[PDB]
Amino acid sequence: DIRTIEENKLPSRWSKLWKLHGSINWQLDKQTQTIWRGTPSKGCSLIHPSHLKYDQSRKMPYLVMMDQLKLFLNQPSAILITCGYSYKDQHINEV
Amino acid sequence: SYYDTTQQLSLLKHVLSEDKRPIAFIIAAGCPVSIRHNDAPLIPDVAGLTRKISDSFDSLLMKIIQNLKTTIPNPTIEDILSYIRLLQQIPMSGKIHDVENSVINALEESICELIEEEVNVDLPGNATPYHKIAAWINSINREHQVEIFTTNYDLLMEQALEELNVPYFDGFVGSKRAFFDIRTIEENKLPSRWSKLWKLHGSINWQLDKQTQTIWRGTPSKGCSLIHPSHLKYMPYLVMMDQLKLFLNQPSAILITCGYSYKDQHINEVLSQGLQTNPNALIYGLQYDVLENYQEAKDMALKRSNLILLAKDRAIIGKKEGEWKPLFFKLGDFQHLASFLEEISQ
Amino acid sequence: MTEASTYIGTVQDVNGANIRVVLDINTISSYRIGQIGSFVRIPIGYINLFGIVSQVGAGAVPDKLLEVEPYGHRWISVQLVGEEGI
Amino acid sequence: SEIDSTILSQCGTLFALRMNNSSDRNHVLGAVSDSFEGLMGMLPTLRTGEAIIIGESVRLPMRTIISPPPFGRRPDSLDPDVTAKWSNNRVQGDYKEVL
Amino acid sequence: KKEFERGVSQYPTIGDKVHIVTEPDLKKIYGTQNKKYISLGNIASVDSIPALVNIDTLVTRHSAVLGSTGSGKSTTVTSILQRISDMSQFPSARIIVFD
Repeated sequence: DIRTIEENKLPSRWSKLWKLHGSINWQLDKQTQTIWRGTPSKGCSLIHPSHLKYDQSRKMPYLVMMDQLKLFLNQPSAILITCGYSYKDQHINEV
Repeated sequence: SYYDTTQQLSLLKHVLSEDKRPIAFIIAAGCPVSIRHNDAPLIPDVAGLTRKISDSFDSLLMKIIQNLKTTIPNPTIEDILSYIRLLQQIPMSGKIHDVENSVINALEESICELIEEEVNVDLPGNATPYHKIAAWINSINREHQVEIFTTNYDLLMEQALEELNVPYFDGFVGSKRAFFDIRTIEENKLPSRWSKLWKLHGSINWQLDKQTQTIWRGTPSKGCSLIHPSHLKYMPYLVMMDQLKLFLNQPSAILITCGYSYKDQHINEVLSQGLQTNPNALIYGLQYDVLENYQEAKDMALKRSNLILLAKDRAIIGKKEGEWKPLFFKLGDFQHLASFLEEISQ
Repeated sequence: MTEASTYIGTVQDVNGANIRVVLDINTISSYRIGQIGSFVRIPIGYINLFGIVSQVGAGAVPDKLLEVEPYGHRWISVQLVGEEGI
Repeated sequence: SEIDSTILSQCGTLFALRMNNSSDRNHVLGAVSDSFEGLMGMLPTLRTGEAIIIGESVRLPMRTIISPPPFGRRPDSLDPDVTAKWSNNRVQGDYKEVL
Repeated sequence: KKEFERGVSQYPTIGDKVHIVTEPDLKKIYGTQNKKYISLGNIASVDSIPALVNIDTLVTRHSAVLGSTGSGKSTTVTSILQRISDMSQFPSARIIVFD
């Protein structure tokens, strides 16, 4: 689901978890770009999603997570804590 | 099953005569081909550039063409340029064509030099359609200024808009180096009088200075250009497409495409996303050809309701294909559209 | 900006071909303001609707407004004549 | 306003074009049996060609634009052209033959 | 989902939402599947709609055309007579004009 990210209407007690680099249970669909999450497929997984030509734009979980981080940072917050980051990624550093 | 031209033109004239609605434009490669300077066209279309490259350059060129055609239809200049840059991404890429590399790096420079020398054609006298469009731009003191998007590598828009001195802003700020700015793009805190012109596919005066990896515009150097369609640098393209997407989200926005063939892929997808996000957006697709030659446009029209596609013989409106009431609708031609704009200006 | 030159009022009643306009010019009374035989121009988006004044004063006020406030008469009655094409 | 009311009242369908004066409009409104106040106020300002078809031959009183006949054949009386004839130079006449 | 029939069944109450009629709705209203009705023109609002007019009631009941001389009533009558007397559709027409 994509739109419910943008309306951002979620329970206050509910937390949000985003996986920037992907997971080992994500699996794409041959028919169309789906990237559905379920039981870990035998051998098939989405690791480091960087080769999709942005086909079916906004369906890539990378861009939506990046935009979520950007919109959170643009919010007039006052706290952000990082741990274990090696600062070896240019895309995260630039944003 | 039937449509009449007069009512469509009347509706369009009603639309263009409102200053509350923001207005934009898309000036693709189909506009320059509509003006003749010499016996030959002033600027050939993409097929013209492909033919000129084919007959001007040989064995490795044909090998590359065969390799790309093995899985793709008739190519364009963008396709071969992207293939060349993708090969340049891999260091030891010279074994694919058995050329040992270091030759493609010069072939691409030769192609860039040929294209940059061919596209520099200068504008003819003050009777050009672009002059009429520029005159129409500043004719009315609209409260929302009109933005212009161009996929052309040339500078006809610049010459035409400067011949009738009008407010202008393309993102670059400066006088000697004209350093590209990003912040001033994002706050959008500019006076309403200043017009906005944006080149999605890059110009010919853009030079990559390397070194500090910075971009700057200005005088066109020899051989060094930034003609890149999209490129994959580690950027103006992404932020400028974001600007287009942000514009399409404005309430009651009108966008007119002239001479656009809809053959691009990212542009079509961002247009579809903008149309689906805000139902109040409205896009006038103007073509000069048989409607059967635009399959992607037909799919978009059948998918997005608020997209109006008008062709010479047939027209599809509101997910319902039809035909003109007794070719018609000469508004697809750039000259006729310019005459229409200049007559509605007064 | 504000109402430019050659401004009179706004349409406040339509009965097909009998327009009633409320005057906005306070005390101009001097091209003179709309007389009986004068013409007025009503632009709709692109085309201008030309009309002729027919009633000025208490004759143009709606019936219920007179019953409510019978001391203020700033209304004119316009009858449409034709339109300017393209 | 001249046609007998007892005759105009028996006509099933009326094609009300633009009527300028007030007697004709009143006489027409008094002889119609399916009146919509929205459309009956539109009579003085109908375009040259528009019609308001009212009566038993239509489901609803509709405001139409009658399809024009093809160009090259339109009703036109061949009355003498005053300006063209008066603009010509005067030639000598033979009034003996007229007698 | 049958058709458009004159006369309502239950009236609206306070707060009911009021919408605007779109072109397909107009086609539903001003359209019919009967074979007697004949298109004579187009509605003024949108030109894609045909103005269906019955022909049995037009002739059998009666007709009448009223309008000013500057409204071009002659062209309307000529178009109506030409449309009724089409050779391909009505090969056995019968009309007398008292010009």
